[PDB]
Amino acid sequence: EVVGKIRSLHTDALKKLAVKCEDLFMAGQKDQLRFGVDSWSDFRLTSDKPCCEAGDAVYYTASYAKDPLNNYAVKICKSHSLAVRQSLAVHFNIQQDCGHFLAEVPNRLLPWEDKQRSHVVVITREVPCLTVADFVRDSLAQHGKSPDLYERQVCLLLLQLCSGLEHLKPYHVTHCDLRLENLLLVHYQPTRLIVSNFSQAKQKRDQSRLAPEIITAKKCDEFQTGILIYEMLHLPNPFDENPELKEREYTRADLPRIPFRSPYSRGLQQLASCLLNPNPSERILISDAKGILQCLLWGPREDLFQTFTACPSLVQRNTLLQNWLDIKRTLLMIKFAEKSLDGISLEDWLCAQYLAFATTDSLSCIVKILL
Amino acid sequence: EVVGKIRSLHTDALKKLAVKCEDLFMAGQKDQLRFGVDSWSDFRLTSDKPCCEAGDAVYYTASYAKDPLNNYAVKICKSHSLAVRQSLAVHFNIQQDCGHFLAEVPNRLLPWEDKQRSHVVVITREVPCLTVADFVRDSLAQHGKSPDLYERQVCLLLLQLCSGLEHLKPYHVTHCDLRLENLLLVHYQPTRLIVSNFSQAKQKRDQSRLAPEIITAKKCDEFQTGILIYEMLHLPNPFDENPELKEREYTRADLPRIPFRSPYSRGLQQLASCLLNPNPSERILISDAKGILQCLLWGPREDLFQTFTACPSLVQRNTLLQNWLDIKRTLLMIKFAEKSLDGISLEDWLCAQYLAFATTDSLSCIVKILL
Repeated sequence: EVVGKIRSLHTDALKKLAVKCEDLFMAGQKDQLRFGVDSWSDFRLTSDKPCCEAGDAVYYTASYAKDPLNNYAVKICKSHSLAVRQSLAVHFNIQQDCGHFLAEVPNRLLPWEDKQRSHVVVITREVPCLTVADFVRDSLAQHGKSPDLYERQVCLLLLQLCSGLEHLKPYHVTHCDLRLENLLLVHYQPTRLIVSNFSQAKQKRDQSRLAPEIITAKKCDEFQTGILIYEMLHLPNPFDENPELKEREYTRADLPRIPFRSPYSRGLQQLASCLLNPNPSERILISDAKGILQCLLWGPREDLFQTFTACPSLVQRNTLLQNWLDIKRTLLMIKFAEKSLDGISLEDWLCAQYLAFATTDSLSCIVKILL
Repeated sequence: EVVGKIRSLHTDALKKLAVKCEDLFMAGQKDQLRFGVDSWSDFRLTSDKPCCEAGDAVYYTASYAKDPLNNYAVKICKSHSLAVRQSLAVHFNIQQDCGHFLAEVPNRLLPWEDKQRSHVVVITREVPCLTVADFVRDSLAQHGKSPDLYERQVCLLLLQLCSGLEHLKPYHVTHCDLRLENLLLVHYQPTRLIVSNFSQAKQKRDQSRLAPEIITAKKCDEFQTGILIYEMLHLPNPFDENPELKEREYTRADLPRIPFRSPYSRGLQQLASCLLNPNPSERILISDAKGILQCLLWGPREDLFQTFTACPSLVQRNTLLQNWLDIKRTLLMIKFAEKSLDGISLEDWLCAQYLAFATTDSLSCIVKILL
């Protein structure tokens, strides 16, 4: 009775807090700029070394001549990506741009060159500092020394990736080129992940990242996300370590084993196995992967899993999950209230998103997958 | 079961929020200054008109020569108040001082003079802008036009008075001179009430404010607070309008009726009648008056009173009061959480104090008094 009223108050409040966080993290001017007579000269590069080298372009921090104190990055493409991405509403984890133009760029700036040639130059306000590939490459020693801290950051990056991929579903868009060098890391007022490079995007060697259904005769992005889990854990592409899985219809025991090094290793292993299911109809959805990642970060632990399996009735399982939700929502609400007397981190926003929209039915589905 | 856990979390959190608010409202240097060779010349008065005229002194804003940019007020006394007040720990609603000395003050500054004479000069960091007597005198038209807004401010000032009087009880100190010109109104980083003038304080015409037990042959401050309720509502002292109550042992029907003009009028009438009980053993305590004022401001309304009287059992009454507490604590917690994304007012702190320490037993006692 009254318990339902307080449950509704916390749920509606956390949704409002999540929306308020979203508007605070997404604030800023987004009107596209106008370019004309030598707009390449209006961008004074603040450095000669690149600030980021992605799979589709090179990035340079620049001072726009008509606004010299705000952050701008010059994206010099290597060779459709703008057409597909411009049709999407803005999203925290999907790359935005404020204009583009052609320009003659010196070859000394391009690593894949060196005669002056014309290239597509894109301007963005979210300056990338590195890619996830660069982060993974530089974090081998930290993964060995601090497996709990590193593998938690992996879950947080994967959670942002699922959010951006979930944004593509209502458009019926598949990225089709999810590689670690296409995921950028930027700051927020470098832990903000940004999906980029839509050159292979579909609007409704290289085959090592193609789902099995593509090779035989809309779960492509889910399958490529399963490969990324291995790579972010400093493991090779499973279809490069065992290059005979694509020529068969493998099972769970055929996939290479993820080392058991942190409280997140078993869940990430189960998540990858579900994403790498050779049958598309049984391959989990990217929203289910999001729920798994939320569960590994904040959701109910394996200690509650034992009570879940031991409960004979669905009513007792619903009470167990509902009690966990009510307590976690209360704790998070207290956390926000205490900050009003002392900022809001990215993890606080994502945690509010989880508890605000989670239900006992959604938790029951995620738990049964992780069992 | 789980309901008790969430109830304990909210209660412990609101107590922590109230303590954090208290430390934020009480922050500032409080070390006493040192005075010597002509310290009266080190206080440059920023104006020649007084900033406040209390019952015991006149106040002038001043710039201290050794700290010329901070707020200081010069308190020039008219004639023990320091001895009793200095022995008390600091309190939000009790006057603090940072030093005192003798000085020859020009008669033009003193309204009760005009030959130069020596006076006791007290320095305080909380600058008074007016007294409650001045506020009541200037708010006659607003009481007639906006009775709901004015009589709510009266409850808020009376609540702060009860807090300061409650601070005196563990010291066994009675003020014995609670008059509207002795209550100062200051700002907070003018709604902050400050009790001053401890010249008549006891440490364990004029008789119109003396309790009946004093006239016949430790409830003195409670009795004088009941007189203040009438005066703050622009009514005369009940023992001046009906100057024959002290020569008898009056009842509730003998006291002058407070006009019924706002949702707070009936509660303030009942509160005054309890504070003006001629029998000290039946006169309510100043902590009970605080609970009544908290109930009139935020506590359960008369709509819940009908359900209270209709409940036959104590269990159902306890459930009614507990459900009200759980909902109100949830609402207030949400309010603090929403401010973490957008300051904290004095009323927010006082409301947190109420809900954090209120119990079903304390509410049941306050309700039965107001019935």
